[PDB]
Amino acid sequence: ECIENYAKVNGIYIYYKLCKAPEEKAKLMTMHGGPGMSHDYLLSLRDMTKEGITVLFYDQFGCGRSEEPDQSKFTIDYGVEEAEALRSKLFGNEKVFLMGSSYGGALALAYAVKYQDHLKGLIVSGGLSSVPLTVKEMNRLIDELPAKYRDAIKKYGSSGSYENPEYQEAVNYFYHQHLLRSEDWPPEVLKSLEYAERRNVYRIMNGPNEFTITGTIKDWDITDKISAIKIPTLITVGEYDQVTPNVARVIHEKIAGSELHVFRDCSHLTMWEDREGYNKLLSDFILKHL
Ligand SMILES: CC(C)C[C@H](N)C(=O)O
Repeated sequence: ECIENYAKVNGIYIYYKLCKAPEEKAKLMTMHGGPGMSHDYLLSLRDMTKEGITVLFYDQFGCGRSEEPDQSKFTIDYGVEEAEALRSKLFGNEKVFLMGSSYGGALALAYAVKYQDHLKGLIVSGGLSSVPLTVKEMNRLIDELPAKYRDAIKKYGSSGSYENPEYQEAVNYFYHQHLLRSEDWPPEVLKSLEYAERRNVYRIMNGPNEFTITGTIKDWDITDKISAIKIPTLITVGEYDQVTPNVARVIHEKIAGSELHVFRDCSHLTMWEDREGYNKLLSDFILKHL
């Protein structure tokens, strides 16, 4: 099994799960989304240990099983420092592959922009370089849904009545559409969601729900800086991904030599909707830029 621990990283205590690969060829670091969820929903990537890839899972500040820092430190730049701190604390000065999902992806970019040196490669899945953009794209998605749910979002959403069932209905509908297509959601995913709704990070940084991004990161945007990234980068996104491929395009268009894979019939959590296919792509990429 994977080695688990609750160690002090850059100040607060962070939990991490390091699944060493039998005959590892490379070490992959992962960043869950949210912000304010957990590594739990990224456990499908563990399969990559069968391809000689060690996967480092970990709950970011104030997430999952990790300690919560001063609310002033609830910033992306802080996550970056935490990430680097952890990387060094565990691998000292070894260059590794960094994979982020959704917010995690955006967080990864921010990291790369500053510490791309410690990176042999970068992977952004359902990631984003601008929240405003992603939000703009999410609205389009909302309006594209059937009137029934669409208007429901617009009504209770403005009344700040997210508890309402007619609203919850739309939300969940959207989820089973752009978050995790026609699936029977695995525990791990329902584990990360349970965490976000339990901790404060999501509430503060993100806001109410997915398409309702009013948190502190509402206006974050580093598109005009991601170009500085030169290491191998694999940008993935699902056909029906909530963080539309259009968003992923903005990243691909800025990072030269980057690849862009759209997972047909898949939404946001492609790592589950196509576990084997998803895992294979990343492992191929990783070993390809070994
Ligand atoms: C910024 C949000 C769209 C990120 C989302 N909470 C996720 O991790 O999938």
